[PDB]
Amino acid sequence: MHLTPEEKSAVTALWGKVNVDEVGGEALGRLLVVYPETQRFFESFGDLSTPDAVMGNPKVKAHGKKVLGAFSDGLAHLDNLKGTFATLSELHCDKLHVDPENFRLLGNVLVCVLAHHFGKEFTPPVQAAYQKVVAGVANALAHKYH
Amino acid sequence: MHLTPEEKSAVTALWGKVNVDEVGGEALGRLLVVYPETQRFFESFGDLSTPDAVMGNPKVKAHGKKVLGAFSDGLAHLDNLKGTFATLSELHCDKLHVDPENFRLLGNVLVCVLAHHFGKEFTPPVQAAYQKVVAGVANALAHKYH
Amino acid sequence: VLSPADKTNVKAAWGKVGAHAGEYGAEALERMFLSFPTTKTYFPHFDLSHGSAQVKGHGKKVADALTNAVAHVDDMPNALSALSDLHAHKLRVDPVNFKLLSHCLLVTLAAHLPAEFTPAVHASLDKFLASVSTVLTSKYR
Amino acid sequence: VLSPADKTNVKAAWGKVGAHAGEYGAEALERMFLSFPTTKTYFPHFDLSHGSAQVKGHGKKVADALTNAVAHVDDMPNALSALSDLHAHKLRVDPVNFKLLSHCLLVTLAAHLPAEFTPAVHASLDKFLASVSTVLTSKYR
Ligand code: HEM
Ligand code: HEM
Ligand code: HEM
Ligand code: HEM
Repeated sequence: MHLTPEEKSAVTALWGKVNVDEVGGEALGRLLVVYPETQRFFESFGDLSTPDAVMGNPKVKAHGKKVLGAFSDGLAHLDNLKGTFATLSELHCDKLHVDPENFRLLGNVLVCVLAHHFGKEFTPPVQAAYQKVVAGVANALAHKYH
Repeated sequence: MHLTPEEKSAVTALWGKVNVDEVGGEALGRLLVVYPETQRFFESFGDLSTPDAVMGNPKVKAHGKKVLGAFSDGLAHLDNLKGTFATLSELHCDKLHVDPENFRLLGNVLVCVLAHHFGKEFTPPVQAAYQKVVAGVANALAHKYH
Repeated sequence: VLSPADKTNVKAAWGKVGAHAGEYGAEALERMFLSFPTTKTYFPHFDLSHGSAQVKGHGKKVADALTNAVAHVDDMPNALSALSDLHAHKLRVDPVNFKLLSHCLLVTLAAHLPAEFTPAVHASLDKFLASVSTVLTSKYR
Repeated sequence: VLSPADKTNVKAAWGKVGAHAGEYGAEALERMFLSFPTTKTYFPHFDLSHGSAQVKGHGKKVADALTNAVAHVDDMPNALSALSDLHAHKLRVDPVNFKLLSHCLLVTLAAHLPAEFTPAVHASLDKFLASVSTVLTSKYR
């Protein structure tokens, strides 16, 4: 992960302030509302017909927390993202059949979520470092696809 | 660039039958006819107003030969595409200002030219190995952008 | 937008394809699954072995729909309406994938139609597959 | 296609941007150049340093064309015809870049307009920027 020391430092410090429950729930919710096609993997979660329904859906919130939790753990393995997400890559490919292009979408939604919460603090340099991490995670999750 | 030995043999085998001068000209010319926006980089080449003007333009033919010659040299270094193309990458970024997306368009046009020249012999497995190679070359030419 | 010359080019090329469409559709799919493996995620229920019957069968359907689009080139959004709804509401295939199928179809045509696959025709065909893809993807959100 | 509530969502959000449009357009440009350096290839004549007057100036221009698109939401292809011609025949920017700029504008709005950037408005801004982009690349070939 060609991350710069000043970039690793920027990512880590901002993340220490994140409420993962809230952000995970909001990112996964926004994904399903902004890109409705992604709802195809979540038919069993219930009603997702409207934004209010999606954002309130407790299974959406809970799945968001789980997703963002795995993401957190990856932020501690930035020198070996591929190694860290290997099993998860196999499962997304072999059991869940998720087109990896969806990982990139979630990444960008996440970035919008971070800016929405942190405002001023989510500056251009900070964003750039996050774009590198989100593409990094997406690539590691796609790595074991065959 | 994960190439298997049988992929690497497939790529090399075929490339041995390629007349680089001619294929170089067809590929550059077709890029400029099929994706006319790429003509923004070649205004010094004269008339590019119709397909015959592009395809028979001696400057397009000469530049195509130069492009594909560098590409061949890269097929002789599949294990270090990044080192091989480092100076060309810097050149394309700092002096020529070429958006790397263009390298991906050329890659796909080249694959159509290879299929066109070889017909049957360009089987699905051979094409798959060439898709990895064109992506690898495109990634290596973009690596020094900053 | 397709131009008059483009339309002529697509009709001529597709006419030469003739009663091979089916076979060329299946080949474009096989090429796509092998060159771009992420595309298989949309076909977990299919047998994807060389010569598979689901592959052949699906090849024919894709090819029939392209044939129908060539037959109604001046009215494609309406001629393909049903397919557009299908792709938007049920299948929900990410748009990048359409570009990958289109490339593989082009590769398949180049491999079987050497005399017809001239620069001008390649250009018109690429534009035609891009219009078809835009239609199929127009109702996504 | 933009639905009624989408247009309503966009008019209101852009409404609150107001006199800060120019500042936001410049910020979005700066975010794009830093996050996605390949976009800099299109601006080799610009001083790209932080706070440069060319970026500021250009930021205003973009922001103003966007205001005009919002005011003309029902008739975008016509209100933007000259910009569409400009991008297609002169600037010739590869379409992928429009998605990078659109994302950076969203991030900028999300950062400046917390109360207003709800899930539904985010959805609408994204479709709007996407339509503007389609309009700007529709005459490419
Ligand atoms: C940030 C990137 C992502 C990460 C780190 C991630 C991580 C995870 C994790 C840890 C699980 C739990 C698996 C288990 O319990 O064994 C999971 C499940 C799942 N993920 Fe991903 N995910 C990501 C993106 C996506 C996206 C974009 C999609 C589709 C839009 C998706 C679809 C699913 C599905 C369908 C499941 C199974 C849910 C269930 O139990 O019903 N994921 N993911
Ligand atoms: C396979 C990928 C490519 C390779 C290996 C390649 C290689 C080369 C080489 C060896 C040169 C000559 C360098 C010199 O003058 O010192 C060159 C120049 C150039 N390349 Fe690339 N090229 C590639 C793709 C492209 C693409 C896709 C574009 C634009 C669409 C492009 C635009 C140019 C331009 C404008 C020049 C300078 C032409 C002139 O002398 O006026 N190249 N390239
Ligand atoms: C040139 C573009 C395409 C055309 C013309 C096309 C046409 C069709 C047709 C005719 C069907 C059959 C619907 C029926 O049975 O009535 C279909 C279904 C389907 N398509 Fe598309 N398609 C295109 C691209 C794609 C791509 C890019 C994907 C994703 C990789 C895709 C995935 C599917 C899937 C998964 C089905 C359902 C297959 C089944 O369950 O039997 N298609 N398409
Ligand atoms: C929402 C999408 C965009 C809009 C609304 C937009 C709008 C504009 C406007 C208003 C101008 C000034 C025209 C004039 O001088 O009257 C312009 C020029 C320009 N735009 Fe686009 N633009 C967009 C996206 C892009 C992107 C994605 C790129 C490539 C990264 C780009 C590159 C340029 C360039 C290089 C110029 C000429 C700059 C100069 O020489 O001053 N634009 N655009």
